[PDB]
Amino acid sequence: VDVFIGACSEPVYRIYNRLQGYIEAVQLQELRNSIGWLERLGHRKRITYSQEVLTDFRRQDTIWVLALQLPVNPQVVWDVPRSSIANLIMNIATCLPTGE
Amino acid sequence: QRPERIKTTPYLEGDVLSSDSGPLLSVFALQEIMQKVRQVQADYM
Amino acid sequence: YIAPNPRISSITLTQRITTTGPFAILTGSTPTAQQLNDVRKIYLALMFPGQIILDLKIDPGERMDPAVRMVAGVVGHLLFTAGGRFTNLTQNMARQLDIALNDYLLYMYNTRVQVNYGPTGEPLDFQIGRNQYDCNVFRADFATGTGYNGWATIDVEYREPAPYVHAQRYIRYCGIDSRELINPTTYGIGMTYHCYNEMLRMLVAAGKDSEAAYFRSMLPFHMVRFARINQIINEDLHSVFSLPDDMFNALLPDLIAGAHQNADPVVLDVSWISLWFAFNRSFEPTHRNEMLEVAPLIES
Amino acid sequence: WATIDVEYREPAPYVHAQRYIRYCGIDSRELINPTTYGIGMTYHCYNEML
Amino acid sequence: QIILDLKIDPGERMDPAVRMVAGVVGHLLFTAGGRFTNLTQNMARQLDIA
Amino acid sequence: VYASELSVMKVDMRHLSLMQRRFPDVLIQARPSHFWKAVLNDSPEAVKAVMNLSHSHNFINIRDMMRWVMLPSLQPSLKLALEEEAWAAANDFEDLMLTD
Amino acid sequence: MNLSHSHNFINIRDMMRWVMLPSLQPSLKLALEEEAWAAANDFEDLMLTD
Repeated sequence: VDVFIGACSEPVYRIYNRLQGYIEAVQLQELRNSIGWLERLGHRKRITYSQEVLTDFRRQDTIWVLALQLPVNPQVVWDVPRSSIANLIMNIATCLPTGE
Repeated sequence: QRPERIKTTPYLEGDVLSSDSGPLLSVFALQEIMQKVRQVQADYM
Repeated sequence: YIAPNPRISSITLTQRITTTGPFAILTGSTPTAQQLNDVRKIYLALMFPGQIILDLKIDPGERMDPAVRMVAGVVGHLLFTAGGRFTNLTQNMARQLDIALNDYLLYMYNTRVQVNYGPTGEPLDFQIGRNQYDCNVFRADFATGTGYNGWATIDVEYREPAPYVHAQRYIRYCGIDSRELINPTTYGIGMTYHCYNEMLRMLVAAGKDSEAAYFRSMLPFHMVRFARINQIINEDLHSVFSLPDDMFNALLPDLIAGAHQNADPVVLDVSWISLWFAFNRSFEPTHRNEMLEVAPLIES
Repeated sequence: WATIDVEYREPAPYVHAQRYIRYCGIDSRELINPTTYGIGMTYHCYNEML
Repeated sequence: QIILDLKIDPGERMDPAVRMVAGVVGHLLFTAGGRFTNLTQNMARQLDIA
Repeated sequence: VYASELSVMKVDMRHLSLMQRRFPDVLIQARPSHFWKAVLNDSPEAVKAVMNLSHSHNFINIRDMMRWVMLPSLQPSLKLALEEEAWAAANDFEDLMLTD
Repeated sequence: MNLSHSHNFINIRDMMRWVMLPSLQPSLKLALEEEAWAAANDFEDLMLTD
């Protein structure tokens, strides 16, 4: 990277110094966790996931950006008050098979 | 003209399926590296 | 490329009573114009050990038989190499063949032989069979190459000094010298290496007494092919443009650590059925290159 | 009846529901071939009905 | 020198009327044990569940 | 996506429930059900529509969302780690250019 | 012979074992072939010399 010294307002730089703090955390221990969790998931649900995007010939100089993280803390879905029916209907519509 | 290529048994004598030469795989290996980097640069920002 | 002899999987006895091969559907099949280019991506990776490695190429636009994947996990564990010196496949495809092998050894269409699972949830963590073969050894461990070729096989050895001083190693795929085709060591029966010999006596123990009886007959066609690849690598593919030894020996322990390297392995990717079509070809050479004589003038 | 129904295993992908339901004692980790599965299997409620 | 083994055709293996007939018949016709054999190790297991 | 949009809905309702105590002269007649309407009018429609499968035939009131909001369970993504930082930069209302 | 090793493998180490095994079957052709070689021992009898 090329660091330098410039000028910015006070509550605008507070967001920029937090955004780049998140891209630094994608490189070290969050791209290796979201990929490393899907492999533990498709081993169970029999869904072969592809890692085709991490493996071209320009993979050395490439900054990855991941706006989402995969190991979902499942308590935040079950903290919605009296949400035991929408978690049954959304489980049926997403994952139920279909057969004769 | 080599003593290895002598076949004395009908076991290493099958069909001929396809052929591959020297300068065919060299253009093919370059055409499959750039195609793999032109694909994933057109699917993501 | 040379398909094997068609009498290997079928013997005719009296008039038309024939012995049927187990993979009679996969043998009688034609490669399309796309799955034939992936076969040329496998043989490109075998003739160049550490510099080209493979992956899986998952696409939803096609669909095959579910049995094509499971046989592609048996062929894959005795065709590539993930031993302690180099690799022919990435650290992801080494995992994906293991679940392909685990699905093949549990899908039992005959009577279910017993099985004892282990404590963990990794693939191939059981003990199949009446004699209880431990199938933990077929998990890919890249520090010693426990599953693939180069299990108990020295595969890179050194000999009298080469004309090019930077590349002095000799590749021995599965421990077969090129002189074994001319001046053989064993009889016709006892041709083996350690990784193939454990894929027989486990697959016998898993109740597939007819599948491992097919891989036994295809064993000398197998070992002759790697004896041909061990005569292109160290006898025709010997140039300045090959990888020197201090870079070649540092390709596997850098792939595990993930450090920065200026000799990055080019990753290609093959399909599931291209594993089977690579098993039934041989690639004997016909003529040498048209510019192998004027090659050192170009390099100078 | 006299059969374990829920079993607990290694950590699941989702950490909240790691139970492993096995109806009538069928440890289903294998790929079921429909002609040669359960050819010599039974459980306690079915044996005491026959 | 020539032993024989059963097919893997579904439906017929699931057919119960032909399955029990070809279990009683096979015990009076073949020979497996003693000095030689006419069945494979797998076939004689399926002629006892039958 | 669903677990990262309930998190931005909770952080928006955490820092908003202090506005009555800090400015009593403006919110003389602002019941706690007033800012519940003002966060649902900026959250995505689909995420509200998932919640409306449970409490379409279940009753929750303003005392039943403060139990949901005060519960510590979050799912960090790029939009949560920047929304939580944006509220901390807009702490002094001198920085939002309004003063009495 | 090509009925058997059309799908079995025999290399040079298998033919030297089969050749050196002591077992013959005498006829009029072999009893003269063994004597044809014993006459062509000294290579001046074949009219070629260095």
